[PDB]
Amino acid sequence: INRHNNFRSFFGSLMLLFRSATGEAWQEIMLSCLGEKGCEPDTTAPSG
Amino acid sequence: RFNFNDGTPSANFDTFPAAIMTVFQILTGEDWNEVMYNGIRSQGGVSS
Amino acid sequence: FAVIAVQLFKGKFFYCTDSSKDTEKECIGNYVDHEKNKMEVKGREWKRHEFHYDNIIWALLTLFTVSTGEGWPQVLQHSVDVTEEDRGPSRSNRME
Amino acid sequence: VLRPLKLVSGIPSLQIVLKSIMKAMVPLLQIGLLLFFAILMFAIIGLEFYSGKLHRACFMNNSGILEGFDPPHPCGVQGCPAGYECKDWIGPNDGITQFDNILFAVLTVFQCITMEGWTTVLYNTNDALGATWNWLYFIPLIIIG
Amino acid sequence: LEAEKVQAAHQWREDFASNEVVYYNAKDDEPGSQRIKPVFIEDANFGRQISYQHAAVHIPTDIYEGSTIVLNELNWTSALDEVFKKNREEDPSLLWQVFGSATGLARYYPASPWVKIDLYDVRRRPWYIQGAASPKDMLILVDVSGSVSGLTLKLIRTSVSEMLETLSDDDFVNVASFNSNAQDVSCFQHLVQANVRNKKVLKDAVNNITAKGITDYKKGFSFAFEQLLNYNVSRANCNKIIMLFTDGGEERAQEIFNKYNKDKKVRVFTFSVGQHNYDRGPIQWMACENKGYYYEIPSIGAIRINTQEYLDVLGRPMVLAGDKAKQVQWTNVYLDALELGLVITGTLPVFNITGQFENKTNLKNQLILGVMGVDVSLEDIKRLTPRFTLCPNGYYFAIDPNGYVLLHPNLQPKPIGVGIPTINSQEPVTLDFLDAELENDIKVEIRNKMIDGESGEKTFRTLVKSQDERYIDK
Amino acid sequence: TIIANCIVLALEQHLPEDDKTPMSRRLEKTEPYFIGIFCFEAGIKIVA
Amino acid sequence: DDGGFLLMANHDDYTNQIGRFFGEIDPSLMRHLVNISVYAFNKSYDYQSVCEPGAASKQSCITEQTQYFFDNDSKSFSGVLDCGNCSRIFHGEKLMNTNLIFIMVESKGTCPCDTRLLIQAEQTSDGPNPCDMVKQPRYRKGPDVCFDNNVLEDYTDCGGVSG
Ligand SMILES: *[C@@H]1O[C@H](CO)[C@@H](O[C@@H]2O[C@H](CO)[C@@H](O[C@@H]3O[C@H](CO)[C@@H](O[C@@H]4O[C@H](CO)[C@@H](O)[C@H](O)[C@H]4NC(C)=O)[C@H](O)[C@H]3NC(C)=O)[C@H](O)[C@H]2NC(C)=O)[C@H](O)[C@H]1NC(C)=O
Ligand SMILES: *[C@@H]1O[C@H](CO)[C@@H](O[C@@H]2O[C@H](CO)[C@@H](O)[C@H](O)[C@H]2NC(C)=O)[C@H](O)[C@H]1NC(C)=O
Ligand SMILES: *[C@@H]1O[C@H](CO)[C@@H](O[C@@H]2O[C@H](CO)[C@@H](O)[C@H](O)[C@H]2NC(C)=O)[C@H](O)[C@H]1NC(C)=O
Ligand SMILES: *[C@@H]1O[C@H](CO)[C@@H](O[C@@H]2O[C@H](CO)[C@@H](O)[C@H](O)[C@H]2NC(C)=O)[C@H](O)[C@H]1NC(C)=O
Ligand SMILES: CC(C)CCC[C@@H](C)[C@H]1CC[C@H]2[C@@H]3CC=C4C[C@@H](O)CC[C@]4(C)[C@H]3CC[C@]12C
Ligand SMILES: [Ca+2]
Ligand SMILES: [Ca+2]
Repeated sequence: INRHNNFRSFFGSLMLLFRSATGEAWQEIMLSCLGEKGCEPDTTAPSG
Repeated sequence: RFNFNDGTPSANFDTFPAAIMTVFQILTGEDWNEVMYNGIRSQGGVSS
Repeated sequence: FAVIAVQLFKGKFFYCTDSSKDTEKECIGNYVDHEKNKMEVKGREWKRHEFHYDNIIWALLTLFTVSTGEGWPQVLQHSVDVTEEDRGPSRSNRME
Repeated sequence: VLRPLKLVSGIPSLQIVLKSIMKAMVPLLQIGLLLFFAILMFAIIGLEFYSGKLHRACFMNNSGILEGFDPPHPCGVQGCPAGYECKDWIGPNDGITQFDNILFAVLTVFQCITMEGWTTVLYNTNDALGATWNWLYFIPLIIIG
Repeated sequence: LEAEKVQAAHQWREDFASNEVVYYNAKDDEPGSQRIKPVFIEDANFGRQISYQHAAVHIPTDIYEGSTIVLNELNWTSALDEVFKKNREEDPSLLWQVFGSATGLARYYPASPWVKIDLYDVRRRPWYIQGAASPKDMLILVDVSGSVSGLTLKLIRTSVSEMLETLSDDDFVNVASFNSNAQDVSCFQHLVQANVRNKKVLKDAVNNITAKGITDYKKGFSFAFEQLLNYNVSRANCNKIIMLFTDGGEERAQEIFNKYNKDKKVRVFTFSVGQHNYDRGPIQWMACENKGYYYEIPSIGAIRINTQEYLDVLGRPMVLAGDKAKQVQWTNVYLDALELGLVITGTLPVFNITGQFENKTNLKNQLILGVMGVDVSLEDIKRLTPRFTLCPNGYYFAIDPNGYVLLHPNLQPKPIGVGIPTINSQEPVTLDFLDAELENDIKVEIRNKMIDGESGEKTFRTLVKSQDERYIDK
Repeated sequence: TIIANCIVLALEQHLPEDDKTPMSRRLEKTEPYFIGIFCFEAGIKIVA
Repeated sequence: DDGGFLLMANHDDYTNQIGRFFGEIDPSLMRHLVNISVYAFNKSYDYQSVCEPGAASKQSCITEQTQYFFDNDSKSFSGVLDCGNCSRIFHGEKLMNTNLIFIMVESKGTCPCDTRLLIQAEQTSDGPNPCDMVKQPRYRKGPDVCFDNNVLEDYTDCGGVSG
C-alpha cells in the first residue's frame, strides 16, 4: 500500500482491484492492509 | 551458473530436484520472469 | 490437504531476524546487520512467516493463496527450509 | 537430454497418446497467430512511445554517487521529488525490461500478456512519463492479449 | 589471584528476579539487572571524566546482556571492584585495569563512559590475544576450486582477512591455495613474520584470487605440511596449525595425515564457509582427528566471532601447565581504545579452577576465564628518563626483542603507514630501530647486541638527520 | 537400458567454473557402455 | 648551503624563489654535482607520515625522504658540464668556516637542454619491497616459552558433535 497501489481514490482503488484480479501480489496487499497500520494525517477536523 | 555475488537463488538448475522444481514453477507460470532474469544475467547479462 | 499440511509444518515456520539464532531463547537483544554493504544495529525479533500452517484456518488460507498461484514459490521455499518444531529454518533441509 | 524421449518411441502406446495430444492442439495454431499479431501490434505502439524513456533514475544521495530505493524510481519529465538528482540508469531489470528495439519490446509485451510483473512495467512508465495515459496502454493489453 | 578464588566459589544461579545484578553499563544514557548512575568527577591523567567509586562494564553489541552466561559473569566479577581500588590506593599513578572475559564483556576501572557503530570486542584485542595463547605458526589453506565461486569466495576472502587480524609480530603465517594443484598465493613461499607490512601483502593477494578447477585435498595438504617443516627460515617454534577454508567435500585424505603428523603434532582447524548442502563429514572428521576444531561461517555476521574462537583450543596446553604458565607479558606500543595515547599493556591469564581441591571436574577447566591487563602509558616511561641534563643531541631509547622501539624521539602518536592510500587505527605502532633513524653498519651490530641482551659501549662517527627533514650532518 | 541412462542423467550434479563432484566423475565412465549399446541397436536396424 | 638550498641569486628571478632546492630549478647542474661527488645523498622512509588519498579525509603512508650534504673534504671544484651539443664549464669554491658553497656556471639559455627535475621533498611511495625483505630478514629473538601438545589434553570435543 504505497503511492502506486492504494485505496485513496476511486480510480486508484479500481486499479488495485484490477491488479488483484490479474493476481499480481494480492496476498501482499491483503497483508499490507491488515492489522494496526498507521493512519493518514487528516489535514482538517482538528483534535486534541 | 546461478551463484552470484549475493548468493544463489532457490530456483536454480544445479541438482535434478532443483531443476525439476524450477521447471515446474515456470510451467505454472508464477514468477517465471524472475527466473528468466537470472538465466539472462548468467549467460553474460543483457549484452550477450 | 489442510489437515495433512498442518501436521507437516505446524510451528515450524518461525525464524529469527538474524540467521545465527535458532530458537526463541537466543533470539533476543541487538545485532549488527550487514545487508546492502552497510552496517546497522537492529533488534532481534522472533517472527513467524506471513503465511503458515499453525492451525487449520491458516493452513486453509495458505492453500487458497497457493491455489490462486500467488507467492507459492516462497511458501515452498519456507516449507523446504523447515527443520523442527521450534527451530529456525535451515536452507534446503527437507527437499522432499 | 533427448535420451528420455526414446521411451516414447519404445512404447507405441505413448506414441498414440502423444499423437492424440498433438492432434488436439492443431486448431489452436490459428489462435497463436492471432496472439502474435497482438504482440506485434502493442510492441510497435510501445516502441513509438516508451523507447529510451526508461534510462534515468533518482540516484543523488550524497553518499557515494550511488544508493536509492530498492524498487528504483526512474526519472522523467518532472524530476525527483526530493534531494535526489536524475542520473543515467542501466534499466529496470538490469536493462532487460524496456522498449529500446523491437526485440526488447516484444519480450516485454509477451511478459505482460502473461500477467507476470506487468504492474512493475506500468509503474516504471508512470513516474517516467506521468500517469495520465499509461493506463490506456496496459489495461487493454491485458484485456485483449 | 583474587579472580581465580572468587570465581571458584560461584553457585551458578539460573534466575535473577529477586537478587538483581547491580552494575554500571558503559555506552548507555532489561530484566535481571539494575543500572548505576555515577557521579563522574573530572580527574587528570585521563582525557575524559572518570569515577573511582566503581568499575564500568562493556558488553559488545552482538552479545545480549541479561542472559544466563553474562549475568553469572556479572556477579562473580563484582568482587573485582574492591581489588581494583586496592591497586589504585597503593599506586595512585595507575592507568586502566581491565579484565577481559572469555564471555565477551570487559570490566575496567575507573568507570568512564564508552567512546557510528561499535564493533569493539575484548577477545580480539592484541593484549587479550597475546595472553590467551602462545605464538603460533599458522598456515592458511584456501580452497579455490570452482564450487566456491560466488558468495563463498567473497566470504572466504573476508574470513581470511579477519583471521590475519588475530596474528602479531611473534606469530608466523603464510596463505596457500589449491585447486588440483597447491601453490602459494603471494611472493613469499615460506612463513613470514606477520607484521604490519607483511600482512598487507597477504591481504592483497588473497583479495585477487579466482575460483576454478577441481579440489584435491591430498595435494593441498602435502603442500601445507611441507611448509611447516622448512626450518631454513626464522619461525616461532611453537603451535603449528593448518587452517582449511573450504565449503565441503567427500575426501577424508586419510593417507596424508597418517603420513605427516602420525604423532599429531600439528593441529588442523577446518572452516565451512557459505550457504551450501555439501557433505561436511570429511571436514568435521579431519578437524578433530588432529586435535583441532570445526567452525561454520554461513554469513558475514558469523565471520567475526568464528575467526577468533580458535584460541580456546590453543589455550588448553597453557592451562594444564598450571602456575608455570602465568607470566606477565607486555604488548607492542599501540593507541588506547579509550583515547589515552600510546600505551603498553601487561597481561596475565585467569584459569577456571572450580573443584580443583578434589580434582574431579577437569571438563571445562582447560579453558581460561579471561585475561587481566593493566595499561602503562609511554609518558610514564618518559618521566623515568629525564633529558634536560644533557644537550639536545642526547636522548634515550629502548628496544623490543623484535627490534621495535618502546621509546624514541622519532616515535609519534600516529599509526605507521603501509602502502599508498587508495580510496573509492587498530594496528599497533611498531616502528623498528633501524627505521627510527638513519641505518648504518654499526647500528645493525649495536641493535643486534641489544636484542639478545648484553651491556656495552661504542663510540663512532655517524651522519645524523636534523629535526627538519632537510639536512644531514656528521 | 534407456531407463538406466535416464537414472544416470538424473544423478548428475553441475558445479561452476569446471568443477566435478567425485560421484559425477564415476558416472562419466558409464557413457561409453550406453553409446556402444545404442550403436549396436542402431546397426541392427540400419543394415538388417 | 649544506643541502643545496638557494640562499643567493644573480638573475633576480631566482631571488623571488629564495630558500628553494637547487635541483628543483637547475636539474642539469644539480644532477652533475651529485655525480662528481660533491653532494652525497642517502634516502630514507618515513612510516609515520600523513598522505593525501589517491584514486582507487587523510591516511598515513610511507613517504620517501632524501637529504644532501658535502661528501669530500676537497675545497675547490672545477669541471665542464655536458648536456648535449653544448658545453658549460663551472668552478666551485666552498666558503671557509661556513656550510656554504659558491658555484658559477654559464646561463641555462646558452645550452638548449632541459633535463628532468631532481626534487628533494616528501614524496609518497610504497617501498621497500617486502617480497625480498623476507629473504634476508632482520635479526630478532622470540619468546623461549612454548605451551603445546600436553598429554593430559582432552581434545574430545570437536566442533561437529557439539553442533
Ligand atoms: C568452571 O568450571 C566449572 C566446572 O568445571 C563450570 O561449572 C559448570 O557450569 C555449567 C554451566 O555452563 C553447569 O552446567 C549444568 O549442566 C547443564 C549444562 O548443559 C545444564 O542443563 C541444561 O543443559 C542444556 C544443554 O546441555 C542447556 O541448554 C540448558 O541451558 C541447561 N539448563 C537448564 C535446562 O536449566 C544445567 O542446568 C547446568 N547446571 C545448572 C545449575 O544450571 C555445570 O553443572 C557446572 N559445573 C560445576 C561443577 O559447577 C564453570 O562454568 C566454569 N567457569 C565458567 C566461568 O564457566
Ligand atoms: C552472587 O549473587 C548473590 C546474590 O546477589 C550474592 O549472594 C549474596 O551475597 C551477600 C553478600 O555476601 C549476602 O549478604 C547475601 O546473603 C547473599 N545471598 C543473597 C543476596 O541471596 C553472591 O555473593 C554473588 N557472588 C559473588 C561471587 O559475589
Ligand atoms: C632448505 O630446506 C630444504 C627442504 O625444504 C632442504 O634442501 C636441501 O638442499 C640441500 C642442497 O641442495 C640438500 O641437502 C638437499 O637437496 C635438500 N635436503 C636436505 C635434507 O638437505 C634443506 O633442508 C634446506 N636447504 C639448504 C640447507 O640448503
Ligand atoms: C648515507 O650516505 C653514505 C655516505 O654518502 C652512504 O654510505 C655508503 O656505503 C658505505 C658506508 O659508509 C660507504 O663506504 C660508501 O661510500 C657510501 N656510498 C655508496 C654509494 O656506497 C649511503 O648513501 C648512506 N648510508 C646508508 C644508507 O646506510
Ligand atoms: C513432473 C512433475 C509433475 C513433478 C514430479 C515429481 C518428481 C519428478 C520430483 C518432484 C519432487 C522431487 C524430489 C524433491 C527432493 C528430493 C530430496 C532429495 O534429497 C532426493 C531427491 C528428491 C526425493 C526429489 C526427486 C524427484 C521428485 C520426486
Ligand atoms: Ca503471478
Ligand atoms: Ca570443489
